[PDB]
Amino acid sequence: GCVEVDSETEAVYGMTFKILCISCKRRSETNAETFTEWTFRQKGTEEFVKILRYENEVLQLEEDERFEGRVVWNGSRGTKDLQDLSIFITNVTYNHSGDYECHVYRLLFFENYEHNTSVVKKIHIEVVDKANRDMASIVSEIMMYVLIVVLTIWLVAEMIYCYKKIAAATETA
Amino acid sequence: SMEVTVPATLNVLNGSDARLPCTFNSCYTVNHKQFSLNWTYQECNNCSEEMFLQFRMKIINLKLERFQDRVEFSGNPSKYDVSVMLRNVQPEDEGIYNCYIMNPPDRHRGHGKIHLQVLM
Amino acid sequence: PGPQSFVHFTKQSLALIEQRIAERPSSDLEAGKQLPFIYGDIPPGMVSEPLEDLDPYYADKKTFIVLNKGKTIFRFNATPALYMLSPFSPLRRISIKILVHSLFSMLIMCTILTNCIFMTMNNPPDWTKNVEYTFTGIYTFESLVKILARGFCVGEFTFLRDPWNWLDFVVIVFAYLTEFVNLGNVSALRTFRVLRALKTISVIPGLKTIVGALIQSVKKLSDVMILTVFCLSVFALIGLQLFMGNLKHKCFRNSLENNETLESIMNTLESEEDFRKYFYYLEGSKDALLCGFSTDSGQCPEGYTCVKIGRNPDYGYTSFDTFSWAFLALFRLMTQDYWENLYQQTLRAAGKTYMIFFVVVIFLGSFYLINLILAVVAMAYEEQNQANIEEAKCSPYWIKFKKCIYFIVMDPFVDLAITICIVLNTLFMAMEHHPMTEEFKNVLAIGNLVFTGIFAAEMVLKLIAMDPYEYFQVGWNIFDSLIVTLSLVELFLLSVLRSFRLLRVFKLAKSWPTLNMLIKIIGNSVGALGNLTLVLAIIVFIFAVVGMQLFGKSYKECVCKINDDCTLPRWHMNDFFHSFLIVFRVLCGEWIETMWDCMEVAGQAMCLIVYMMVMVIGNLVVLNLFLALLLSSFSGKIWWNIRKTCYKIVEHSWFESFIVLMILLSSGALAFEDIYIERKKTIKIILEYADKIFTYIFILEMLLKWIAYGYKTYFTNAWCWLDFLIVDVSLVTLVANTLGYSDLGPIKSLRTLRALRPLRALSRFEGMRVVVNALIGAIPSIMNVLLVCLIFWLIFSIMGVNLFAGKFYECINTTDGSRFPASQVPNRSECFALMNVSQNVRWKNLKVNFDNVGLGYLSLLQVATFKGWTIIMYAAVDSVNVDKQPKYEYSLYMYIYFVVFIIFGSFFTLNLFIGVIIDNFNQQKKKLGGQDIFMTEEQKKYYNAMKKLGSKKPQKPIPRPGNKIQGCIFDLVTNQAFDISIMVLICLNMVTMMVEKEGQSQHMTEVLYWINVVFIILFTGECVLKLISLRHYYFTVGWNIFDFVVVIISIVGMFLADLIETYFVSPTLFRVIRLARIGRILRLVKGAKGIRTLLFALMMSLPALFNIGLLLFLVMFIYAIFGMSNFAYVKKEDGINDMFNFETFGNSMICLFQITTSAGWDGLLAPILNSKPPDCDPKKVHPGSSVEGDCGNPSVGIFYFVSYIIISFLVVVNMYIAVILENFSVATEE
Ligand SMILES: CCCCCCCC/C=C/CCCCCCCC(=O)O[C@H](COC(=O)CCCCCCCCCCCCCCC)COP(=O)(O)OCCN
Ligand SMILES: *[C@@H]1O[C@H](CO)[C@@H](O[C@@H]2O[C@H](CO)[C@@H](O)[C@H](O)[C@H]2NC(C)=O)[C@H](O)[C@H]1NC(C)=O
Ligand SMILES: *[C@@H]1O[C@H](CO)[C@@H](O[C@@H]2O[C@H](CO)[C@@H](O)[C@H](O)[C@H]2NC(C)=O)[C@H](O)[C@H]1NC(C)=O
Ligand SMILES: CCCCCN1C(=O)[C@]2(COc3cc4c(cc32)OCO4)c2ccccc21
Ligand SMILES: *[C@@H]1O[C@H](CO)[C@@H](O)[C@H](O)[C@H]1NC(C)=O
Ligand SMILES: *[C@@H]1O[C@H](CO)[C@@H](O)[C@H](O)[C@H]1NC(C)=O
Ligand SMILES: *[C@@H]1O[C@H](CO)[C@@H](O)[C@H](O)[C@H]1NC(C)=O
Ligand SMILES: *[C@@H]1O[C@H](CO)[C@@H](O)[C@H](O)[C@H]1NC(C)=O
Ligand SMILES: *[C@@H]1O[C@H](CO)[C@@H](O)[C@H](O)[C@H]1NC(C)=O
Repeated sequence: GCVEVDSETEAVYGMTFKILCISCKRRSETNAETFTEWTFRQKGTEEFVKILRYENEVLQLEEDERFEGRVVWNGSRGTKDLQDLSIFITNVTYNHSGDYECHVYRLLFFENYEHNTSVVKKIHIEVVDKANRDMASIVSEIMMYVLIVVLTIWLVAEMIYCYKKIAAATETA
Repeated sequence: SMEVTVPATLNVLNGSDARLPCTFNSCYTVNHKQFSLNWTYQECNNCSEEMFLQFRMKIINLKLERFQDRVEFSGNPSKYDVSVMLRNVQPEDEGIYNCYIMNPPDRHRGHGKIHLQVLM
Repeated sequence: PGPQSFVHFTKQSLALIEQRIAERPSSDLEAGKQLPFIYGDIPPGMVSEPLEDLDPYYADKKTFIVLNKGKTIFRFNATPALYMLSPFSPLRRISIKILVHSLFSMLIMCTILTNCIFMTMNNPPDWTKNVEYTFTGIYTFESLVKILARGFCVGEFTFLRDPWNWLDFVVIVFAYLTEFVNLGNVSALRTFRVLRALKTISVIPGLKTIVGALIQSVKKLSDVMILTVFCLSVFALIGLQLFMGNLKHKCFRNSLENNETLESIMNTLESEEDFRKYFYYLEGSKDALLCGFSTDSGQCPEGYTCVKIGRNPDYGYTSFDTFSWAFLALFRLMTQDYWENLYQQTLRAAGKTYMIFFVVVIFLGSFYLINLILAVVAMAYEEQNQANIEEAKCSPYWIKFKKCIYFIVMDPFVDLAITICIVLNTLFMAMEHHPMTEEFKNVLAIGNLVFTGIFAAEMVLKLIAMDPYEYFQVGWNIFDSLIVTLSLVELFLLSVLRSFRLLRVFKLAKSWPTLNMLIKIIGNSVGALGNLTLVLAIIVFIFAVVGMQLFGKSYKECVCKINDDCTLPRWHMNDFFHSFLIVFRVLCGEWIETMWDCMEVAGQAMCLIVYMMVMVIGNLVVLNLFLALLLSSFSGKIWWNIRKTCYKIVEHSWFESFIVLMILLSSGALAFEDIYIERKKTIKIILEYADKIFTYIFILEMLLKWIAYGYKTYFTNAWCWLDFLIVDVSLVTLVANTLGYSDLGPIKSLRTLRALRPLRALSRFEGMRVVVNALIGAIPSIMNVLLVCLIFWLIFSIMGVNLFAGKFYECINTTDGSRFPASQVPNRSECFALMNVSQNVRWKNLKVNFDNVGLGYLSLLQVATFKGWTIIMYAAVDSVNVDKQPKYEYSLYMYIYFVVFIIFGSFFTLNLFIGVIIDNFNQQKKKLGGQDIFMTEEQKKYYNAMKKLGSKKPQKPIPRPGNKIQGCIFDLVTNQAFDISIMVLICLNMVTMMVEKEGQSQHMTEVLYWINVVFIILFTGECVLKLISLRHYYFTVGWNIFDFVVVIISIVGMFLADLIETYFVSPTLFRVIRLARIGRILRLVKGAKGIRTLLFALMMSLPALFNIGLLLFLVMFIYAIFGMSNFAYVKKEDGINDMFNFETFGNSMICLFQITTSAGWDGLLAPILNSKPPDCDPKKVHPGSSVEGDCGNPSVGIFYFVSYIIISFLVVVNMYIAVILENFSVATEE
């Protein structure tokens, strides 16, 4: 089923970037009618500006110059029960760096009931020039190499020790 | 026939209170919209029936002139009870009292008949 | 002993008899037994006459005996019949002469058989009054003649001294009460007329001994029933304290208008629609969705809060609210009937953490107690059978043609030719499916014709060679003639008849020894145990007609409580057929689903009485029959230095333990690879690199093992071969990953073989090595019996395909999923028009049916494991034709096909299974020096030192202290009256814990609190009293140590309740602490020796069960990883809900423990089978993942679930049973 996976927090200059905002229902069987809005502030600036509003089927974006001609939808297609509100930036600039907020306006449908939920997903991304490898990846790689080398040295140490012992046992025979 | 328990003959002293006790029993659980109870009086065996109390979503007391305001409901129908009370019974109250109970979903209609006799 | 020796009953002889009484048993001559051959034949002038008593032990008393033509003995008293008629009187003479007669016996038998035929009418016509009058008259007449022959209450051998006449008396008394002035309960009085069907138990020969043997077996089952009640009660108190009111959770609304409150609603709403308008009610269920406060149990949809309010699920009968309902739910878990629904409901209500409670309850209560009942019934029957056995012991042209026919009948080759023809005809009839082109149909038809012609020619040749007389003298030949007649009748002149040639395959029995064993079982069912199967049939009939008479009035009257269309449900008791089907379904373990409906319509008291009588009685007899059948069946050279060093390294215990730890780590690193692995990317990375570390370590271990053992010693070892295979697969995967250009097809499909990495633990853990050795030793008989079962179910599945091939299609309406009324849209042609007109209709199959023989095998697996059979039985009995809309119970008698299948396939073949498997385990136990085959060596040492505890030796009681008041205390403590007083106090604490319930008064809770306080006070007082008595030697008894422990735990439970009340707030942990007081109850097994023996048997079987549980846990782990790999992302259709799916390791191991008892495996498999839309979606999005499609592989799903069923059968139903049986024998013998 759905997985609420956090978005990547490191966009690279001049290339593409998909900002994940995944807000799936607490019960998958219910049928809702979801639309979303995205707000954004550049780094070093203190307000929030709506950039695009996705609706029943079409994506309407505000007339800010920062995101004109370089934003396309990436969430669920043709569902009308969106359950995944993921914006895709093409040709990221140095202005797509700051705090994004993914407002999810879900309207569930029940027997005699129409609930109006609103989960706010906040994504902070920073644009850079070169893809920086994760500290987790680099430290786990060097740790794997260290463990492999330590196991090799332990094995050869025990090997040469038992070899000297076997040679000493054979010398007496 | 529906299981309705009433005394076939009920003998009451003039001036006392007469509880007309009837037991209706059917499967299922009673429904307020669903459960309907009707009580009628007759002065004699062949005499026209006069409805004097009904249950239709609640008790309706028809306040027949012949009873003044002496009729009261005296039963909790959810208990299969639909008894009525006739306060301060008078000689003219002698006659036949009929309880009719129709209970959805039960198709069958219960009927209890009491012959009330007034002593002296 | 001489023919002249016996003398007719004369007054002169009786005059001597009375004198011997005035002066003051031979089993061979017992009444009813056959007269021994020693006395020879009876002269015709003395038969059916009173004779002098031949037994001198009885000859003193006033008795006499009358002989039947068949040499049976009948004993009567010589007194006048009710002080009226002496034996010399003429009336009593003719009365006895007609009493002792096979004509009269068979008259009564046929009369009560016709009465049993008439009892099943369920709405008899007007004229049955004179039939019942005739039956009552015949009964009164036979009772009258036996009264005239014996005497009512006067005498030693009077009519009443034997109990089987009490029933004949009661039945006529009740019949005449009914005819005369009768009470108001006409139906509950007509129910009492069923004892006419018990009359045959005494009329028919032998049934009177079979029932006596059953009553003897119950006398042994007594102690296991006591322990069953005690264990169900202890686990019911635990389940009560845990889930009191948890089943009452319901996800309630949030936005209430008109100031409407929870209570203001609950007091005013009662209809299910009004309920559904406020609570969740998940789209088609009768009860609201269970909710949860705890994080794991979950989850109610946005806009709904969790609150415990309303009625419990399943009309109110599925709950742990009161102790009675907790006991009923734990009996439901102990008989494992629909226990998967209770599993899922209480887990959703409380949390997925209580899988621990359900594992304990199943793996102790259900399995251990059922295997204890089996072991005790087995021991009882075996000892009874052993005791019985020991105490018992043209014409010339015609002759030329016949010679030539015998010469060409070629015995050494024609028998084999006909066997090959039989097998070919079977494999030719098994090549039939629903969608068949006309060429295929014609091929099948001409093949059937050719085969039936071959068999007819062979039969006529054999007849003319051996002829009509000596030929038909043989059973197989008369059987083949019957079959060839049944096949030739349809040459040019029904398919149930057509499916009868398959029985010819039993001609393999003369060559196939295990098929011969199956024939022997089926024949012992109607032979040596024919009387026992007749008792079973009579009991099933009695219970069926009793259920009918008691509940068929209400069912018809009050259908709406148990159904929404106000029509009869699928399983009712309004007809004799459906009543019998319900009794059969309760013989199988499926009692509760119908007990709920029958309770709803006809009262809990009556339905509980009837269903518990059915369950207990009918299961006991069935169990006895199963046991009887099964038992009866049994009886420079630097390279060499390098090799030595690396061999020492490999054999080093440090290296062995390190490799075991790395195996455990590499196995546990698979549990993290679920759908939530896109999150926790750091753990994802450390796993992606630990994978390479582990692959390298295992490659180095393999190279060390090579250089240390040599290719010979290495590849001559199955464990090393398994390790080599797993490491080679891992190396292929690593090389592909590191080289690239490999993310396609085979590589991605062998990456999931990483689920086999746990298999490296078998070679290391001795507790799994021993179990795997035992199973691998047993596997040849498994193969033989699986082959026999395959051929038998092939017969049944060819029949099933011929009957239900392509008739399961229906016009479901996809919104609610309800068959169209078949008045409109009667066939597929109109269904397609309705599909053009509307959107939500779909001509859909069942996905598990008899469309071909493979699907037939699957449907039969479901019908024979009883988990998923109702959905097939319904559509079968509704089937009409090949392309017609099914009508509601239009066939209604393929229920007979499924009953016959269950009885033969499931019962008999599973009996063959258990028998051959326990027999193979006994052969292995013999071959291995007689020591147990499920324990390692350290476990065997532990087991011997533990069996030492079974000593009956009385130890030195105590040295009494010299101090006077201390010795007074010592005596008052050592008093047996004091001991029994403590026992009764424990029983009073037990009922104090039982009286609790959900929704009790605050005053009641306070009184129970203070009663518990006084109980703990008394217990601690007697403990410190025994201490002041025996300061030094109190702790030298394990039972006294346990008493000290449990009183400490009780006082600290009170103190912890105090400390929580002060500083903490946690209902769950508070409850689990309060669970401590079950210790104060568990002190009852101290005096109950019959319980203390079976508990010692369990303590004996604990190590072997630990090894079997280790193997089962490793198999469950491998299958859980295979699940998380394949069956994640599948559609959530049924049984694969939000909870209990295959998404993560928790959910996968939960579903797998559910399936470990075979429960609900049909529901778990159903969403996987669907593919090829519109049954699924092959390109879904799954937000948060890159995998598309939400349907699983049908083939891999069938293989997964069927292989897990078979494996967890082998391991859990045939090794748990074997361990329990051997260890219980060990316990009870010494
Ligand atoms: C928290 C625990 C979770 C459960 C995990 C599953 C583990 C399975 C546990 C099974 C418990 C089985 C222990 C039974 C031990 C009782 C044996 C016993 O008392 O025998 C006696 C041995 O003496 C002792 O060892 C005393 C030691 C105290 C034992 C405490 C007994 C507690 C009973 C627990 C009940 C078990 C479950 C019952 C239903 C929940 C002597 O035998 P005998 O009376 O002379 O009879 C010989 C006949 N020829
Ligand atoms: C299949 O069943 C659904 C309901 O179970 C039917 O839907 C109903 O249709 C009628 C008239 O078409 C409406 O008045 C109801 O309001 C509908 N109910 C619901 C719950 O939607 C549907 O019509 C059925 N299919 C066909 C072909 O009749
Ligand atoms: C399948 O069912 C349909 C509808 O009942 C049958 O339709 C026939 O043709 C028209 C269509 O309604 C009717 O006027 C005829 O009376 C129907 N024939 C009969 C015998 O009822 C159709 O015959 C059925 N069988 C098929 C299509 O093989
Ligand atoms: C082809 C052989 C298929 C195996 C059939 N199979 C069962 O029938 C049960 C399901 O129903 C049971 C009821 C019991 C029992 C075992 C089972 O032992 C105690 O009572 C089971 C549990 C685990 C693996 C297999 C099975
Ligand atoms: C992004 O746009 C710039 C021009 O503004 C262009 O030079 C560059 O090639 C583009 N990059 C991609 C990946 O489209
Ligand atoms: C990004 O911001 C800078 C200064 O803040 C501005 O000069 C530039 O025009 C912005 N980008 C676009 C596409 O307008
Ligand atoms: C997101 O949009 C891009 C087009 O800019 C497309 O190539 C990509 O497939 C989309 N992603 C998803 C998941 O649909
Ligand atoms: C409530 O729903 C309306 C549309 O029905 C929407 O415009 C509004 O934003 C929603 N508000 C919240 C808090 O969800
Ligand atoms: C519906 O009927 C039309 C003819 O009117 C036919 O062309 C079409 O194939 C049909 N489709 C279905 C789905 O029945």
